[PDB]
Amino acid sequence: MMSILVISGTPRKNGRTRIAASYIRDRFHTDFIDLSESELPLYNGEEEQNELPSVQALRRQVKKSAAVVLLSPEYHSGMSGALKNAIDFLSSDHWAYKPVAIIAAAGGGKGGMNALANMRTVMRGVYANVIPKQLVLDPIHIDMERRTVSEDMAVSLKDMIEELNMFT
Amino acid sequence: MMSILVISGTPRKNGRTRIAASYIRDRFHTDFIDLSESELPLYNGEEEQNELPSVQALRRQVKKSAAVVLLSPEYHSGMSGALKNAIDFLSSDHWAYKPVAIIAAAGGGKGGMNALANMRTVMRGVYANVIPKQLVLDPIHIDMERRTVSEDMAVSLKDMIEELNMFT
Amino acid sequence: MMSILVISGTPRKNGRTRIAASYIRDRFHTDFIDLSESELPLYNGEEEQNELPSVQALRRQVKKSAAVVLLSPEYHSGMSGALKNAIDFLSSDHWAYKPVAIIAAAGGGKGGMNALANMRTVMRGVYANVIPKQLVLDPIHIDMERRTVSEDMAVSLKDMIEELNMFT
Amino acid sequence: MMSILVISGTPRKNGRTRIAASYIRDRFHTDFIDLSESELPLYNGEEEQNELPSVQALRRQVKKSAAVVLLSPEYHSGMSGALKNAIDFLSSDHWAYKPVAIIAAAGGGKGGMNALANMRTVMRGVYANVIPKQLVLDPIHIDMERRTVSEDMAVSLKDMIEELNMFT
Ligand SMILES: Cc1cc2nc3c(=O)[nH]c(=O)nc-3n(C[C@H](O)[C@H](O)[C@H](O)COP(=O)(O)O)c2cc1C
Ligand SMILES: Cc1cc2nc3c(=O)[nH]c(=O)nc-3n(C[C@H](O)[C@H](O)[C@H](O)COP(=O)(O)O)c2cc1C
Ligand SMILES: Cc1cc2nc3c(=O)[nH]c(=O)nc-3n(C[C@H](O)[C@H](O)[C@H](O)COP(=O)(O)O)c2cc1C
Ligand SMILES: Cc1cc2nc3c(=O)[nH]c(=O)nc-3n(C[C@H](O)[C@H](O)[C@H](O)COP(=O)(O)O)c2cc1C
Repeated sequence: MMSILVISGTPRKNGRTRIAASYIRDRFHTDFIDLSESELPLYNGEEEQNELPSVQALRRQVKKSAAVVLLSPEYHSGMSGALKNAIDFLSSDHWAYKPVAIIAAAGGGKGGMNALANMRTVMRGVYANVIPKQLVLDPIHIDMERRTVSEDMAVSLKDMIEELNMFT
Repeated sequence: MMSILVISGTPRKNGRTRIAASYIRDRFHTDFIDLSESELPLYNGEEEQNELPSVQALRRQVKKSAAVVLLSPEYHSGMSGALKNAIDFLSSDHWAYKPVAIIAAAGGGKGGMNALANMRTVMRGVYANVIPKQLVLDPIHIDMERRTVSEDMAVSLKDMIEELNMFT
Repeated sequence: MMSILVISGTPRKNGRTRIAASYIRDRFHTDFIDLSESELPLYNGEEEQNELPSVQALRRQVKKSAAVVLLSPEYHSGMSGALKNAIDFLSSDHWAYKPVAIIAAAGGGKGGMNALANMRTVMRGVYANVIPKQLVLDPIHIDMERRTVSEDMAVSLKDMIEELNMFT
Repeated sequence: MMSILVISGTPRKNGRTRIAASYIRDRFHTDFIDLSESELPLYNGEEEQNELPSVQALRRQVKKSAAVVLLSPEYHSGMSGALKNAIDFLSSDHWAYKPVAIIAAAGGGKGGMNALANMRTVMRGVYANVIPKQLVLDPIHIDMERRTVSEDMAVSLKDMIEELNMFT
């Protein structure tokens, strides 16, 4: 399913979001953008950034994807600045009508729902079609030592991919 | 009023948000953070970033301020990635109970309200006290040639500063 | 297109939302729920309400519809209490995967976007598929004397119905 | 503390929100509005509603309060229609600058955060000052048999009242 693009929105190379994103990439054989090892600079509006290979690659990969799984940690009740910075390079030219499944990684408790709301609002702002199924990944869902997701989360992610494909 | 800190959240050196932010800085004699000329890197969670002068300065300036005017452009129905990246370096240690006035710069029409909602949610996430008065700056409110705000917007900004001081 | 259900969420019989909703009903030959002339009581959780004809009709009409146009005025930065009360009688049994187009009627200026966000969040909460195209109807878009919508709004509504049908 | 007004926003007489709201009323000796036993009709915009005793009482009680604890269940990712209906009778005349603490009652899991966001947005829409401290009451926090809150929730509510008083 290389027509699906998984975007790992944590900038932390050891972040939980990246464990979940890499799991999805390998389980469903997707394309991948990893914001913990990206050469993207901070967007600054200057024309020269349009010529940067990292920016050109981001735009090309997002535009070509048939569907996106968008993962972000919840940092201070919003998506990560790293993910929002990447989105600021993009527009409805890359996203319009694209099916998108959103996942937030949180710290437990009630966390993650504010990031999901922020992601849904921004995705609608680029005219994406965010599917109803959304997920919060808590620490209980991530095995740090084995670098994978829990059994129940794996079932949930399969259901999410099935719904994403239905909207594609 | 150097106890007020104005944060210009656009990364664009010629951005409208920066014209409004600089106006407030000069009119009310505030401290200033300009995310269009910052050395802040993308937050990456690594311990080494705690030693960076740009990060130390951001934390020191926010923590010491008695109140903040937080300005951001609305990019894709959210605050800028540049501003969110800066906030990701911070915590309730720098923001708790601080009075904050939020301003979004938009393109006209209905724009700006989604950025304001995102800013209010993230600010509450660091335990700031966002005051009720909020503003959207549209192109009609910004004189690009004279690099200042319109007469009606200047009145609105004075009312905002007065309310911010009341909550301080 | 009686498979489309238009829900007029204003409780005001002379409200602008109802002018727009009735326009859509007549232009596209839809089903109709009018919350300005409904016998629905306030939801109170009591079992007896499940037997009320108004509640049974609301549930039957929503469940059978292939798609919904959901209109609400923005009252205090949210959808109307009348519309939310009606939704409180419903569940994912009536809404799951249903394509929904949301419209907010506002007072001009920046109004309407908070109602749209509230509507999108609640609709996702019942598992509906809210389409990307959303509209705010301002007073300039409503002819009170002729009880219809402006020419530009009529074009926008046709585009909205076309997109809604695509997602159906 | 009769200058504090507690608003129980569930319409269900046996609802968990009402157990928490009644606990606060009795513990802190507050004024009380109970939307499970209210004579308020659905707001309909007609002038005659301004003369109804229930509407006059709601407006008088809210306006006179020095601070409000606003409780609502989360119904479909928003505040209850009953509470929103009551707010639709009100305006900034009753709420402007009033300190407000928001509490959502949820079903467990991740629930409650969408109601809190909706409540914060609507309260800002009437110019209230919603304090940073917010709470979600889950079933674990409510003793149905004893009709009171758990020990840890009682501590949290005392901290909330202390913060509300600070903003008053
Ligand atoms: C700056 C920062 C802010 C955070 N804010 C939140 C938050 O608002 N809510 C939450 O549930 N977790 C929050 N967390 C914890 C993350 O959810 C947690 O680290 C999770 O593993 C996702 O981040 P990661 O993918 O980088 O590991 C925050 C973490 C950091 C470093
Ligand atoms: C990537 C990008 C996204 C934008 N998204 C929005 C938007 O969602 N809503 C809006 O009203 N304006 C949007 N704008 C326009 C800005 O509001 C406008 O440029 C304004 O001047 C603020 O940006 P600035 O301070 O960088 O100039 C966007 C601009 C850019 C470059
Ligand atoms: C109680 C009340 C609250 C309102 N709040 C808002 C608001 O927050 N934002 C806005 O743009 N208009 C607001 N309005 C104005 C409505 O948007 C306007 O009346 C519009 O016509 C939709 O309402 P209607 O369909 O009942 O006419 C409010 C009107 C009332 C009566
Ligand atoms: C129509 C309806 C919708 C509900 N929606 C949600 C929801 O979106 N999220 C949630 O956590 N709980 C939801 N609940 C469960 C309530 O949170 C739970 O009943 C809680 O006790 C608060 O309601 P109460 O005060 O009326 O008892 C819903 C309950 C009903 C009856």
